Amino acid sequence: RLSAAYAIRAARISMIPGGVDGLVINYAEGGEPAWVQYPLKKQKPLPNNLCYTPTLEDIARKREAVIAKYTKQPLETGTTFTHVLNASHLNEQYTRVKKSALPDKEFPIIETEKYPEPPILWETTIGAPSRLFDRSDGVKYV
Amino acid sequence: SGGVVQLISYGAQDVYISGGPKTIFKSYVKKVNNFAIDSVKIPINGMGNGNPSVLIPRNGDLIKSIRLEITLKKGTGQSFYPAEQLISYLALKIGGNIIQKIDDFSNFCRIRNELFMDPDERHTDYRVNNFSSSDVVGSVKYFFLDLPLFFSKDTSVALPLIALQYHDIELDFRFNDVSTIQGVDASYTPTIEMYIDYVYLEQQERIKLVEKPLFYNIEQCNFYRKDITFPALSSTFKLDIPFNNPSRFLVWYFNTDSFGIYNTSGLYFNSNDAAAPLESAVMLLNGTERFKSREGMYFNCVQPQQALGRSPSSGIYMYAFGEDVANATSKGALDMSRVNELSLQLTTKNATAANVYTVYNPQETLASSTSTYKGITLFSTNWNVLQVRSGLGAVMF
Amino acid sequence: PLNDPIMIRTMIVYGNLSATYFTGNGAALT
Amino acid sequence: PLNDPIMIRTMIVYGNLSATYFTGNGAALTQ
Amino acid sequence: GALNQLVAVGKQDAFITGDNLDNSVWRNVTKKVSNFAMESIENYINVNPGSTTSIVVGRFGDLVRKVTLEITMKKGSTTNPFYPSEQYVKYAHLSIGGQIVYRIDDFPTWTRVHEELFMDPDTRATNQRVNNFRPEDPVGAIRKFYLDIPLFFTDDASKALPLIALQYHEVKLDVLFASPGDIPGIDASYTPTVECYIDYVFLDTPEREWFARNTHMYVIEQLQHYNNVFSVAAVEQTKRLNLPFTMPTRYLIWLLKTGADGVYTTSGYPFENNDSYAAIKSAKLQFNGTDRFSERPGYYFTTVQPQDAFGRSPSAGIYVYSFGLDVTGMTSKGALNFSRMDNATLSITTKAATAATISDVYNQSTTLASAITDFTSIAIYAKSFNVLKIDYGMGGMLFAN
Amino acid sequence: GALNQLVAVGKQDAFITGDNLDNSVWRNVTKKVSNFAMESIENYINVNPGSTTSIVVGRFGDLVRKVTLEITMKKGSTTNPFYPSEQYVKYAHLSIGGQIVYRIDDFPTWTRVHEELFMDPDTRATNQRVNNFRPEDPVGAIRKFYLDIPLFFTDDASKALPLIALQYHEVKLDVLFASPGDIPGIDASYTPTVECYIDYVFLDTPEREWFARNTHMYVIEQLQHYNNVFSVAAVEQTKRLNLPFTMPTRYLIWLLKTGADGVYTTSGYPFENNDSYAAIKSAKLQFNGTDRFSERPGYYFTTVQPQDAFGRSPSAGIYVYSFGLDVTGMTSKGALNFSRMDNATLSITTKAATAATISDVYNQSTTLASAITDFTSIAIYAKSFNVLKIDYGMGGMLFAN
Amino acid sequence: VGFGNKVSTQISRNGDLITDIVVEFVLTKGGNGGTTYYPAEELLQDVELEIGGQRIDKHYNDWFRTYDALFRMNDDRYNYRRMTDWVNNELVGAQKR
Amino acid sequence: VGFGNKVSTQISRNGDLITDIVVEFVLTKGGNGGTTYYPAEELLQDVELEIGGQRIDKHYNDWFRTYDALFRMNDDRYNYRRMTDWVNNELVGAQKRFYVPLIFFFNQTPGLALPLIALQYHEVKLYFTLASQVQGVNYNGSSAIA
Amino acid sequence: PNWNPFFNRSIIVSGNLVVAGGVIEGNGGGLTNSA
Amino acid sequence: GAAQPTMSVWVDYIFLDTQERTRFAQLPHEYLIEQLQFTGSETATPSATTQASQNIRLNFNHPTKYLAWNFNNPTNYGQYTALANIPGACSGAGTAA
Amino acid sequence: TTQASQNIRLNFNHPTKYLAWNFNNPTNYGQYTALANIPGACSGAGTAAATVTTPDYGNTGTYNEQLAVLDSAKIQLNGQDRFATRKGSYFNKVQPYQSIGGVTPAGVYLYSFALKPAGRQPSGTCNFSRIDNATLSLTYKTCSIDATSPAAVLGNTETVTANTATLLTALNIYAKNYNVLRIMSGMGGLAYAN
Repeated sequence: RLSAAYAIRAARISMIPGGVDGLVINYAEGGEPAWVQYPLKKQKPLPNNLCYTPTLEDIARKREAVIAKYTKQPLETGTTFTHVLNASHLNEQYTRVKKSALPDKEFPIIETEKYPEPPILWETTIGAPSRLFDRSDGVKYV
Repeated sequence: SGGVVQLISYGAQDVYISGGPKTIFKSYVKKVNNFAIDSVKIPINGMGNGNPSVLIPRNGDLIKSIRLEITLKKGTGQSFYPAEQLISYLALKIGGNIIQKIDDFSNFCRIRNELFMDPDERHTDYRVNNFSSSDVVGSVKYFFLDLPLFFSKDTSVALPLIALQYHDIELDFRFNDVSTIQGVDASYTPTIEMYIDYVYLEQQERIKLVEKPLFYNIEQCNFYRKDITFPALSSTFKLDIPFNNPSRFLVWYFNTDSFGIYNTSGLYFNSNDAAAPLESAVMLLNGTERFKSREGMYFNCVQPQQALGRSPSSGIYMYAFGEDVANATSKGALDMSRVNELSLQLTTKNATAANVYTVYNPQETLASSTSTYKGITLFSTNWNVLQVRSGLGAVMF
Repeated sequence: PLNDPIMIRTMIVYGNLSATYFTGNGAALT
Repeated sequence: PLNDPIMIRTMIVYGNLSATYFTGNGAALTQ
Repeated sequence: GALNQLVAVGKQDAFITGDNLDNSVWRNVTKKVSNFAMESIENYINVNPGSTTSIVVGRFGDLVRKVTLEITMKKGSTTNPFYPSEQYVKYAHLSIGGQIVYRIDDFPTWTRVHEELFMDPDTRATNQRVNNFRPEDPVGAIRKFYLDIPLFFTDDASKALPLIALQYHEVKLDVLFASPGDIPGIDASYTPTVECYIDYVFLDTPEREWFARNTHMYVIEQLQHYNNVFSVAAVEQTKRLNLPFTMPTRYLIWLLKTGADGVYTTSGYPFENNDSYAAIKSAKLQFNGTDRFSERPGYYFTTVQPQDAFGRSPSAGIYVYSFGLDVTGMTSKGALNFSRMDNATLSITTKAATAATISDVYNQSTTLASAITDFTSIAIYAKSFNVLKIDYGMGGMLFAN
Repeated sequence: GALNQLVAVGKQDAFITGDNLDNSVWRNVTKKVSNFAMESIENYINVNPGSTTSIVVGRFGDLVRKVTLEITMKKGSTTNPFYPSEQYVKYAHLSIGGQIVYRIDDFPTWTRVHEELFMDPDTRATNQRVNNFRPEDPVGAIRKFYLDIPLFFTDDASKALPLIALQYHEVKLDVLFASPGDIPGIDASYTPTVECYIDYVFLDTPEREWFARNTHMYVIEQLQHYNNVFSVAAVEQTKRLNLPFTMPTRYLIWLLKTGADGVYTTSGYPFENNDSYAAIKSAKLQFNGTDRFSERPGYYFTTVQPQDAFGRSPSAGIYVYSFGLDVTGMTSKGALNFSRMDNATLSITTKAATAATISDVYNQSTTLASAITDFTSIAIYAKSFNVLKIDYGMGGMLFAN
Repeated sequence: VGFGNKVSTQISRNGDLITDIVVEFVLTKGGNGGTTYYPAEELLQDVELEIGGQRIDKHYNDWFRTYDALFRMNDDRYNYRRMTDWVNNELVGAQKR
Repeated sequence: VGFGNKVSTQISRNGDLITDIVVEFVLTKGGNGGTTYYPAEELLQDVELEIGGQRIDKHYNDWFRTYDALFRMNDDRYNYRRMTDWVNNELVGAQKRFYVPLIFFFNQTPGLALPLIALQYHEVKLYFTLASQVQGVNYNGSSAIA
Repeated sequence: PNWNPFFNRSIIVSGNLVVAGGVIEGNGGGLTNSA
Repeated sequence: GAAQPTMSVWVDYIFLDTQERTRFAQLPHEYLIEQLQFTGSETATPSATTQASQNIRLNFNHPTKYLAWNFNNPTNYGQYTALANIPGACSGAGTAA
Repeated sequence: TTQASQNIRLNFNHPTKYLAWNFNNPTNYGQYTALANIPGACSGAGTAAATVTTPDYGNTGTYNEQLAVLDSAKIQLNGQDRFATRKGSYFNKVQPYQSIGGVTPAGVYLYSFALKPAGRQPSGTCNFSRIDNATLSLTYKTCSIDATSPAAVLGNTETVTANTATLLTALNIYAKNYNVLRIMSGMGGLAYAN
């Protein structure tokens, strides 16, 4: 229980984080005016650090790029023929790729069917409950 | 003047935790679009032939739940969850494409229900799957097994049947011969009949429901089994995890040659971990350990106590990848398409004497283990996406 | 609940038991 | 308070059973 | 270790993960509500003739949220009484401004259904600890019982009776207590002592003043009751039960009772979960001559309908059908309007009285013990919606019925 | 069939049917949260020779939610132990930056209350499965118990210790183990092995950076403990106990114990639901000489207050009164500020310690077993509010106590 | 197909209009002459027509008997019974379509 | 399914084309070696193909036997015998899984594969007639095997 | 796992108690067990 | 030893010519068709000295051609009347058996 | 007492025509089936000198399904079954019937991805270089029949076989592949290698 006369002394000796600014403090002894708040500083820089590492959506993009790269390209080329004759060819392509770079997207069977007659709204009915016609329940007594 | 004093007892301490416009006594309401539900009795094809299945008829706009009514009799055998043990297989396919496949059905249903159902739903589950012991031999009663299909978990992911105008939904499943149950009661052809719960929507919801494309974030079930010869000594089994889709939890256990028995105790509902087969386990990702090996009791009770709240019977072990496994919202999952190596190492307990109360060490289990156990099973519940566009539904991945 | 007092295959009790009637074989003390 | 008992109907146990002492009307089978 | 699952992601994952916006699991946001206090205030009962008791709720606070009826009785005999605190009460009619707005008729029947159907183990066990005196205690022991009155506003604080907003007329509860010697079967002729304690909420001045002066329309539940005389025979009888209800309902309950005790089955004991002791074969609920669903077995209605809606299932003899898919939350999710369907009928087919005992000669599925010929009635309960409008210090029902 | 429910509608339905906007229960409005990983990193524990051992939480992740304290022990007697894992722990003091912020004093007492008050049948039974071992197992059997310490941040992930945001100091808790050879009664001259496993949450850079850099203010609970001597005599004695508590609280619990074992009733056994073994006849709370409510019986505090506060009632001997309308959720809904009221008092009237052989000759309502004269003390617990401010890598309490 | 079971048929749109539907049942009697009474008629106890998910009509066991007993007349009703019953004092083991 | 019964099946559109269809039976021999002669082929008597309810053709019990004896040859005909009969002097009580491949226009070569993707408005189904008497399985000559 | 294993203490029965198998205990009781 | 039935549904299809097929396929149609409405009830049939009355509440809709009704013994399909020891009115009628 | 299941992990790469396998007794070349006291199956078979541990070697191959050890099998790709479970008799008779057109003796099994695996023109494939994992799931017959009693061997059901089947201790799974042989300027090699 502070009187707000001790708002800074308390903040200091108790090592309360930052300053008293933006916090609500009790005042004197009665009619507790609990609305007494110290304005928060806007010139409040965040700690300056290098805590960040690559974001996950960027990793996801890289992983998908890798899946696309090895869909068409080999993993390793047995470049045993480099300056041999004219054989730019005869270098075996190594194609088993680790799981993390394989697609797991399945065949787009929704998009390839191309039904000649496009969809219709499957409306059904049991008819109108005509015994209830001209019988509103919104009529009030006056 | 109790309340008056409590209001006078105010100060800054209260301002941090309460105050402002928000009033719980505001007496506000929420509304939903109108709907109506009924149960349509439908026939099952091939029941006495081979592998039966049903086609879901268009008797409504959405499918919210399917349950199967089984009627059979008592015959002194004393069996547990007959309704579940009469069924061996259940799958649901959209347009011939399987999207939920339940293998080892009777144990899956029992374990999924014990893990996720609370005292009131689990107790009723019992009531509608089992017999009443007080009944006369030869009595006949109705069983109502709720099928653990991915769309029945939550009203909101009901199958948008109206939105699947070109191909239908088929549920294929298989039955055990009635005589299969170790405690089977009778050579009585059970009456087996399915009811499907249909939802009717308002017209303006039907219009936007079919016109716009739908994406449902749904559960898929899966299954792997590897048979073993259970050791007398605490050796370690290398259980590969040949799975792909992202998952929130996986459950494994050592099965026997009966139904529902996951430990060596020989009592049916076993709370006593003394009969548990697993000493410890560690999960590895890309050939490297995620955590220090934890004992079987951790995975049997401590992990589900945090993830679900409910602890299974002894012998069932679970590991979670998220914070709230029972939620309809995804709360953390591991992506098994991107981790190069997935394995779970299971170290079994050492064999000791019968009369199970006798077991002395966490590392000890019964010598009866070598005879009773036939294998290790693994279930993994995965997230996938059910896409419905222009009358066609399919799983995206 | 405590209203279907039917058990299968096992039972042990620590304290005293109180009941109206009874049945079963006999291997009892005194 | 969930296990501690109050039996309102006939209790049935299909197996070996034990207790410390008993108190009630006797019509058992063998003794 | 675990970071492997954090970085090992792809499109399939990104589809179902969230963005960096404020909807994540963590980043706790402090939630605040207005400043209020709760007080439990003794409310002295002016009426004790051993007949209808009028309990007037004094305006001792701003809102009233819960009503606790405190009853003191002694154990009249060796047999354990079955909810003696609720059997002593025959009905409770809540009125506002002189208009009756909630009727709890055949009170122990609605509360036992309410407990078995809508309360979980921790609250069911508690309700019994303060109502159902069955420990092996000596005969003549005196106990204080604390029953709640299941009124429309006691389920959620947000519907608490806004008494401060009712400046001209009060709220009163008419409770009739049945004579102690009529039904319980276990009574000492010791006149019960009845006291009532209810709570009050006190709002701080900004909301208190606004709330009292701001006209507000409260959407509340009402309980409708029906019963008739019902009997069974040695044949599979069928009866059409009229349903004289109005206003949208979320579910409808019916139960077959031996109205001598809280027993709905042939067992003759307080509880049963074995459908073989209940006498209903099948039923369907019909409107206007057309069937919403085919006849389903009696067991179906006891367990499957309430399990799909809310997990819980009552004892046998209690049968429930739900119109919507959620009947315990405050949001209305499906209801059938009994004011628009002119002919509402409940069709019940019973089981035959053929057996002497259930354990010996119980037939396959359509009979049970002849003890069912001692059944006296079927009671039907339903919860409907109405609007309680509090305007210029007076209240009443928006929809007249 | 069911479609009749949608055509037979009218104005009455206007108060339950929603608009054409997506407020229906289908066409799910999907919520998504960011990707994260969690790991259980084992903590080294320094030697605990019947003394304090410090458990230091290192920065091996971004947030920590729960602390699991695992103890491996063996049974040394035929007596079945009662929460031997909790009896072995005597207290745990949690400090942040060197400042003590949360304490669990007389630890087995608070955790048994916590379990009965907060845990449902499945969670409660499970918590027993990992803390008790009661089959008729031989003496010398070794079992590991998994005791979760109920720290203020364990109940909801979103309040998990924001360690990444505390770059200049650590967080630790001091757990003391007083003795295996005093109260459990199962000592086998065996020093139990104690290990601690805690979880970590790992967030991706968008939230990890925001969270580690921005200022945070968490509303947290604190546990305050008081005890005094509380004897009971053969006459209806009263006690007037000062309540030296501070800060807004949601509820307070007080219990009478035989601090020799985990027994709060004269029965000599845990979990007794029969008030004939409990001493308190009635009680009231008082602040600055003015009474908060009319004296309510002891049984009221054990079985009625819990229904509104928890939806769960403890066994007798544990008495609770709430100030808010919800004491288990995260949002504060009513509290009494014990820092503004100078004199808080608990006034207890007991029953006469004159009864014996309770099942046969127990008096009616004013007595309890004379064995109550072996009770020694009353313990009072309360949960108060405080604020954990995290700013520029340092954390602490706003309100010092 | 069986006693007490529900079966259905989807109507294949082989033609343009659909009219007369006759359901064939093959039964073997276990009784003697005069011990049967329209056994093929009570066999179909609940038959109903849906078009597009909703009910058009629903007929019952005793409706068929009540309607034939009330609305059918002549040689036509005798012929009807020939189609649904045994009318020649047929003995145990007789089977008829 | 059973002796003398007629059954049918409709082909779910699991894929785009239909090619080989194989009908399998589980059957117990009621006699000793030499008592049966293509008992799986006798059991599976007639097969009728419809596309959208329009009949394309119908195969009969005796035709299957003629086709096998007339066009199937060398290793292929013996393998067939293995697919439909007991060929190792098996004795009474033996039970085996038999396969009887169908021979419609789309059942022998992929080039005539049935285009279900292009027939979404004509459901394709097979009607089967099963034998009432199968030699060595439920009758020996005309004598019933109990 | 609830109610299927054994008990702690003090079972009060308002009706009969029926067993198949054997009962392991002995005490005074009804008319017999006292001769 | 009673056998299960064998059954199938035979549908008479009508095939129209080319020209009217266009008219039927393209044009709107309305048909004036019949429905059956049915719910079961139970009687109060006395034995001696009483001619009981019973008021049965009817739940019907739309333009009704007629109301027909009958009484049955639920155990015997079509037993509209009482059984008696007269020709054709019970088993063994006319004899001591 | 049991029909064991065994998960055989495959280590194949490239587009293939088919997977074929057998269960071999390593001590006797070509012994893919159980041995039993039936004609031609064992040394001395049919006489009192018969022994079921030694085959009548020149007639080692048989066409008797009851001496097979495989009850059922399915191939699973990335955790999802490639086709529904088929009985061992399918893989021995049905697949080579429609795919090859010849007769395969008992104990040798084939599953094809190819329409004409016997031909050299490609007729379909399965590319095991892009499938992360594949498993051949085998269910064995219960080998409970006494091989010396022809009354039981020639008269039992398809789910059991003779006790001598337990000697078939080696499993030989083969994959028939595709590759491309490139020839250029006097040198050559394969286009792909894994």
